[PDB]
Amino acid sequence: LPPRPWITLKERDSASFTVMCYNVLCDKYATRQLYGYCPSWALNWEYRKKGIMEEIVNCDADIISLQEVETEQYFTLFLPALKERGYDGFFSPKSRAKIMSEQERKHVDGCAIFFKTEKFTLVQKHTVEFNQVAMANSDGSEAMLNRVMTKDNIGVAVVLEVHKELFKQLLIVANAHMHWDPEYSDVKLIQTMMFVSEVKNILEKASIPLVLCADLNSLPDSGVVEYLSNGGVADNHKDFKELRYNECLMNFSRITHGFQLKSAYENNLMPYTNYTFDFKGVIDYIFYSKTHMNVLGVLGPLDPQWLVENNITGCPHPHIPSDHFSLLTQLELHP
Ligand SMILES: Nc1ccn([C@@H]2O[C@H](COP(=O)(O)O)[C@@H](O)[C@H]2O)c(=O)n1
Repeated sequence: LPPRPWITLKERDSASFTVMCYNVLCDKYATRQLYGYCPSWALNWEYRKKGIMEEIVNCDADIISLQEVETEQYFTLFLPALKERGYDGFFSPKSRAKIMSEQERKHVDGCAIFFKTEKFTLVQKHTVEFNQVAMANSDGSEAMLNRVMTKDNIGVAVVLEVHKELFKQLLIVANAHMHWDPEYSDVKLIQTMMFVSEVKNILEKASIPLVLCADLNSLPDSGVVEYLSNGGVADNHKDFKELRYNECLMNFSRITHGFQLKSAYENNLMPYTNYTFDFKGVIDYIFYSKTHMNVLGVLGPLDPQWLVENNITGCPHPHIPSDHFSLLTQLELHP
């Protein structure tokens, strides 16, 4: 497996730091039924976690956003190992409000944000529960209650002090993992607007640059990517499927947001971020405040001719420990 190439897009000169975004594929979902093309010994977590930790250590990012972090693995694998690489972290599982056994609680996955303490100091941490926010804004929309409220997905966000020696400067890093089902573009879009409007509220109770990492489960042509990329979306966008023109959506505000985000990866520089037999596409993203930061570089994709040479039609694989590829970008923050 050849190393992935680092790409220089723009020359330095402010502070520069790297951000990784990575869905590690949790053990619960790494099954023969979903990934029958991958041998069971290569799906097993005691094997796969080595490649996952290797990928994270090699990327060596100043800030790390992970999805599908299982609760117990956060406390016994990721955080203890990354603490030795100079990180602290913030984790939150999905499904905190759901009743379940002690054993099941250990295996619920969530989102984690790690940051190197020599460069950042955590000032606030927050968990955004999409089901609670949907429920609180569901008046007059059966679809909000039936379709959006019933999905357990979350995002997390931290407010960080960017240390002066990298140049009281603050940055917000947000990390979310949206509902997956392709028949539910309305849920994905509403979850995205809910997350962005709740992050905006985090600002006020604290303008400030944003780095938004997420497994959006949304292709680049989607309503969520347009919403994140153009600062808003019409309320009658087709991804709402009806109720398009519903008034409850304006609570998250045409529905607009004041951020001015661009994607760190822009022109299918990676042709996909999720790579399985049945589905290949870009559904993972790193967005940043374009009026505050430049992109100085990104980590290019795994050489596709190698995947071709080795007849690899889906991941994970004995030498690729997730069905997602990591995203890694170096940003340059300007006061
Ligand atoms: N537009 C989209 C986005 C995701 N998906 C499905 O969701 C899967 C991704 O799941 P996760 O991102 O939650 O791991 C894909 O492999 C695919 O089966 C889809 O079928 N259509």
